[PDB]
Amino acid sequence: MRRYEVNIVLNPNLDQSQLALEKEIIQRALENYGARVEKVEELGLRRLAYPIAKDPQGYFLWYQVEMPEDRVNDLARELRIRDNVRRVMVVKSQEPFLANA
Amino acid sequence: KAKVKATLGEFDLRDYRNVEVLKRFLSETGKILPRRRTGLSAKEQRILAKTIKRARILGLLPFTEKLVRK
Amino acid sequence: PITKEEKQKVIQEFARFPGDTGSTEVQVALLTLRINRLSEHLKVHKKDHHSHRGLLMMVGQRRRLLRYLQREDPERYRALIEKLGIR
Amino acid sequence: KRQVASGRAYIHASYNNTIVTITDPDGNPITWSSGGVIGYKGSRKGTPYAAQLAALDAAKKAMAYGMQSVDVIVRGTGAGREQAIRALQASGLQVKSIVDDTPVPHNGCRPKKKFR
RNA sequence: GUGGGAGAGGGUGGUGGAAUUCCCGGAGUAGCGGUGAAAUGCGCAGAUACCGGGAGGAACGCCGAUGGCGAAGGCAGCCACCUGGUCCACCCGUGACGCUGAGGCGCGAAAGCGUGGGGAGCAAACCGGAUUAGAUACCCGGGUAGUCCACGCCCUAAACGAUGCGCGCUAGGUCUCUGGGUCUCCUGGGGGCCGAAGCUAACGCGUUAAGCGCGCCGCCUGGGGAGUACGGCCGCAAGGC
Ligand SMILES: [Mg+2]
Ligand SMILES: [Mg+2]
Ligand SMILES: [Mg+2]
Ligand SMILES: [Mg+2]
Ligand SMILES: [Mg+2]
Ligand SMILES: [Mg+2]
Ligand SMILES: [Mg+2]
Ligand SMILES: [Mg+2]
Ligand SMILES: [Mg+2]
Ligand SMILES: [Mg+2]
Ligand SMILES: [Mg+2]
Ligand SMILES: [Mg+2]
Ligand SMILES: [Mg+2]
Ligand SMILES: [Mg+2]
Ligand SMILES: [Mg+2]
Ligand SMILES: [Mg+2]
Ligand SMILES: [Mg+2]
Ligand SMILES: [Mg+2]
Ligand SMILES: [Mg+2]
Ligand SMILES: [Mg+2]
Ligand SMILES: [Mg+2]
Ligand SMILES: [Mg+2]
Ligand SMILES: [Mg+2]
Ligand SMILES: [Mg+2]
Ligand SMILES: [Mg+2]
Ligand SMILES: [Mg+2]
Ligand SMILES: [Mg+2]
Ligand SMILES: [Mg+2]
Ligand SMILES: [Mg+2]
Ligand SMILES: [Mg+2]
Ligand SMILES: [Mg+2]
Ligand SMILES: [Mg+2]
Ligand SMILES: [Mg+2]
Ligand SMILES: [Mg+2]
Ligand SMILES: [Mg+2]
Ligand SMILES: [Mg+2]
Ligand SMILES: [Mg+2]
Repeated sequence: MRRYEVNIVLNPNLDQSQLALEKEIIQRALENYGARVEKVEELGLRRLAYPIAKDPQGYFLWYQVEMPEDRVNDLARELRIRDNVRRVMVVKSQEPFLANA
Repeated sequence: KAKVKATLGEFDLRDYRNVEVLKRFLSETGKILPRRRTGLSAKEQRILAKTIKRARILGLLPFTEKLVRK
Repeated sequence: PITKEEKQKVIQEFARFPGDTGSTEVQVALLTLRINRLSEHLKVHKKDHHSHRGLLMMVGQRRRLLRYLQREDPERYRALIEKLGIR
Repeated sequence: KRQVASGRAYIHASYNNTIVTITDPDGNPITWSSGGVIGYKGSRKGTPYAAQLAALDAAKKAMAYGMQSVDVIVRGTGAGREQAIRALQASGLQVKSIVDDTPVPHNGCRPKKKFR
């Protein structure tokens, strides 16, 4: 298995039942691909520097996961199929390379 | 008038999610800045870049901007 | 990939004595393992020309190590070839 | 008839001519102008003098619509892209921002033989 | 073998913004374009300029370098997967297992060929406008093959460092990319510029030899005729050796 980080930018205008239904669905199809969730971040409402889908803002999720590599591209095709989800970016985890230190 | 990493603390070059710091290395327009302005090393700047381009696709950073005065 | 302990299984299998890492046996076995992987790579991906050159290289090396090993100790050579299914 | 108050001025300046379109805060043009709009016909279209006259034209025409404050956007480069904003500066329209927006591509299209 | 690294090395699938073209819509008039100057062209069926929405292709600004990777050809958005080569440190394992390489086999820019897609910009042929003594060209307005993708052929080049591969030796200096160190500096491994000895017809080369040596392969032996002719082999052909 490898360490990945999933980013999610979805509709900023979502009401509660809605938004935590998208969250429920993401998580559902995370465990569905054999991914184990390590840690989570929600930065939430944030101001994009250019409009994404006609919309000046976006809602921000960050997950750290570990999972089967042979899947991770399917994992992505899946997170993307969802309608309200504007970006999905999955990265490999890397060490913190600094400077000025 | 001197360089960027001059004004900054120990900070992560590989964290694409940090806009507060990363906006600093962009120019007036979104243009990633020259080394001579960022004061980085080769490996440094080369990492900074790819980290920006990521942030950009995530929507956090400008692909481009508009010029004021002129 | 080849994760480190796949590597290990092959080595700590193929050594003349414990601790031997680089003897001809172990070399040819590591070679072989890597070769078979690359062969299975280019069963798809026929258009990967550069990796293929790599394979040529790997290959030619194995044959050289065998060629030696035969010239030295035929008993152990036939041991090897039988154990790996080659030449 | 509009009564448009504050508005947006666009200077598009190529090597061959200048032209100025004037719009409203949400971007819909009101009047426009160019070197050919006024007398000028050939090459002397892309002089600066005409860039002057063009700007001026467009802004007199806008005076007629009830304009005061005007924010400028500018696209292109060619002689009297500047002269345009100078003319249009002392026009009687108070100029609020000036901005250069010239489109540049991140490299899509092969250009024409004269352009590479 | 173990540990650590850099990279546009390759192949596969995703994806992002900028720009162009087009289509729909709002608003707005008389021109836009174009050049030395013009005209053809487009525009009252409403263009150009401006704002919003969609479609589609191709290429990835800044970072970018006098940089990096690759045997060469060549390789630049971001992500993931599959994979090649390589560098340093440790001095642990085998124990001469080495070098070169006629033939063969494989790769091989661009254009070109076949079959099927795709086609925005560009653009051989071509159609026009100019210029000129004429213009069959430069310059302007169009435009088809093609450029793109898949699969299969073609095998050429200023395929250039015009410098075959490997190893050993022979002052340094300066800039640099990337490793390890007791981190001003030292030490490996790439890229450059000056220069010892030396070489060279000269230009120049000079620890990235064109120096001093050894091994092995390719090749040369006036110009024109001529990369022609004849024969053979390859190729659907073009044409190649
Ligand atoms: Mg979606
Ligand atoms: Mg003109
Ligand atoms: Mg690459
Ligand atoms: Mg690649
Ligand atoms: Mg792509
Ligand atoms: Mg577009
Ligand atoms: Mg319309
Ligand atoms: Mg007319
Ligand atoms: Mg008409
Ligand atoms: Mg008409
Ligand atoms: Mg539009
Ligand atoms: Mg179309
Ligand atoms: Mg550049
Ligand atoms: Mg690798
Ligand atoms: Mg030893
Ligand atoms: Mg020993
Ligand atoms: Mg011994
Ligand atoms: Mg060889
Ligand atoms: Mg070829
Ligand atoms: Mg071709
Ligand atoms: Mg074809
Ligand atoms: Mg054209
Ligand atoms: Mg003609
Ligand atoms: Mg033309
Ligand atoms: Mg030659
Ligand atoms: Mg020689
Ligand atoms: Mg190299
Ligand atoms: Mg050096
Ligand atoms: Mg040097
Ligand atoms: Mg020199
Ligand atoms: Mg001398
Ligand atoms: Mg030498
Ligand atoms: Mg003769
Ligand atoms: Mg020939
Ligand atoms: Mg004969
Ligand atoms: Mg013949
Ligand atoms: Mg020929």
